[PDB]
Amino acid sequence: EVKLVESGGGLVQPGGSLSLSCAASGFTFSDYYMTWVRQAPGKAPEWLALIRNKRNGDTAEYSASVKGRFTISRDYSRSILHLQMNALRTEDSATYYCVRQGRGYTLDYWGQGTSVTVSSAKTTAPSVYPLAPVGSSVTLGCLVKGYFPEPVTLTWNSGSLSSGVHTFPAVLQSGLYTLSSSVTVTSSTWPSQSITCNVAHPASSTKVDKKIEP
Amino acid sequence: DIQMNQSPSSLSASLGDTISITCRASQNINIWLSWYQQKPGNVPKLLIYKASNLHTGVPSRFSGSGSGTDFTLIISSLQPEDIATYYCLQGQSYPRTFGGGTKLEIKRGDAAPTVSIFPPSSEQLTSGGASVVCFLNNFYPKDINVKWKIDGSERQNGVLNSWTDQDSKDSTYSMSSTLTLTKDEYERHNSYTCEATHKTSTSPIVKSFNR
Ligand SMILES: N[C@H]1[C@@H](O[C@H]2[C@@H](O[C@H]3[C@@H](O[C@@H]4[C@@H](O)[C@@H](O[C@@H]5[C@H](O)[C@@H](O[C@@H]6[C@H](O)[C@@H](O[C@H]7[C@@H]([C@H](O)CO)O[C@@](O)(C(=O)O)C[C@H]7O[C@]7(C(=O)O)C[C@@H](O)[C@@H](O)[C@@H]([C@H](O)CO)O7)O[C@H]([C@@H](O)CO)[C@H]6OP(=O)(O)O)O[C@H]([C@@H](O)CO[C@H]6O[C@H]([C@@H](O)CO)[C@@H](O)[C@H](O)[C@@H]6O)[C@H]5OP(=O)(O)O)O[C@H](CO[C@H]5O[C@H](CO)[C@H](O)[C@H](O)[C@H]5O)[C@H]4O)O[C@H](CO)[C@@H](O)[C@@H]3O)O[C@H](CO)[C@@H](O)[C@@H]2O)O[C@H](CO)[C@@H](O)[C@@H]1O
Repeated sequence: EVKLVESGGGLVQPGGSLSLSCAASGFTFSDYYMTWVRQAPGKAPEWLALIRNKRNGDTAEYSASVKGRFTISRDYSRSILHLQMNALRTEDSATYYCVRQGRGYTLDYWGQGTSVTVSSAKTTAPSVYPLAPVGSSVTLGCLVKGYFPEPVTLTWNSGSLSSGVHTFPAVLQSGLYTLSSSVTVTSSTWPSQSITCNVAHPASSTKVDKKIEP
Repeated sequence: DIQMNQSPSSLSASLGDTISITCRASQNINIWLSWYQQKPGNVPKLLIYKASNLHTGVPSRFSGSGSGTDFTLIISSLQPEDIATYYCLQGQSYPRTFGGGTKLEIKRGDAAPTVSIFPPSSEQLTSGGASVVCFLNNFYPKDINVKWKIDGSERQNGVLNSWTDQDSKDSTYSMSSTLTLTKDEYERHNSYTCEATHKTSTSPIVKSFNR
């Protein structure tokens, strides 16, 4: 299976720089032109750069929005695609994707993406608050406040509890995000069995577990 | 630069319906036109390349047609999993350009929200804040409003709302509403209530607790 794994994203101040990397596997890397495409939330994807392969000199093309500020490159020794980003602005915040061009000028396989936030707001770890109820089924929750930047990853029982969950998009207020999640189970499931909110925040290298108690 | 214009920008259709989405290029692009589906929270995935060719693994319910400037994606027999934004992409010229997308929403019967209210956690109060949370879950249509009241009075400031995208299994929507106060402001009042206005009731559904 074709796989593209981006890394290097994170929070950077306006005016700063970042270097993204993309590890390719599952195809002959040298046979494909490669690209970077980004997507801001609720906007269409925006293509940023393409690099050809050795026959064409590893030559490249850029969108006007990044030409002169971003540089695409590729390392055949490790099958890694890179994007160096300079002079970043708040409008440069998005999920960045490593994307292969296949035959016929199609962008055929996209990575998972790496999140980039350009902001002068500082990294802060989240507070995680358990939300226990005040017949039949019961809804419990987890409130995550006080953090920056996105993303957090929220699971229930370390990912073992995935049904009945609603994890709400994070909302920004005054430089701090709030996120929440509800989980609905049978009243015979809880409190007799343990239900715990886990919140990972890579930007602060924090993983918080909060058991919901009566 | 080649502008890709997609139509309609949003569509609501019934399960089992045939739908038809359009992409028009501002210049000839021959057959270099691909279509993508992006399910909520997911990355874009290729459906059709070279205008009309089905990508490996993409249900035969999807098909594409067109050449030159005007292209169409058909989805036969709409399934709940098809909730997504669809985008086209031209690969004729640089810069590579995408259409602005068509957001697909699935029609379904009305469903009232299941509403749950949560007083501040003792951890939060220890640290000095007091958030009260209401979840309004699994409802349809998407249109909803929430009103907070403290001892019977409308509170507006301090409220943070978030909504999920459409659920790909039951085609419902959910919302969370968090009212944040100081611990001291919270302790000056007793009654906390959230009220949801929705199609499914002529009067607000309310949930309440008394500190
Ligand atoms: N060019 C173009 C354009 O023009 C424009 C521009 O100009 C600019 C620029 O230039 C340039 C660029 O563009 C680029 O180009 C490239 C070329 O053209 C080509 O190439 C190719 C490749 O390399 C290969 O291919 C082949 C194969 C392989 O081999 C296999 O492995 O593959 C295939 O098959 C596939 O895959 O498909 C293809 C093939 O090819 C062919 C054949 O058949 O062969 C040919 C071609 O042409 C075509 O036709 C194709 C189709 O599509 C089909 O038909 O085919 O190889 C080849 C050979 O060699 C081999 O024998 C070559 O050729 P040539 O002729 O050149 O030799 O082509 C490319 C692309 O298009 C392709 O695509 C395809 O493929 C891909 C891959 O796979 C490849 O590998 C994929 O990805 C896709 O999807 C598809 O499929 C082009 O690119 P683009 O980007 O454009 O697109 O580059 C160049 C460089 O390179 C060159 O040179 C070098 C040195 O330097 C060396 O010599 C080399 O060899 C060569 O090639 C460049 O030059 O840029 C420059 C710089 O900067 C400048 O100066 C110029 O000016 O632009 C302008 C402004 O805007 C304008 O004016 C112009 O016009 O376009 C046009 C119109 O459209 C046209 O006509 C032209 O051609």
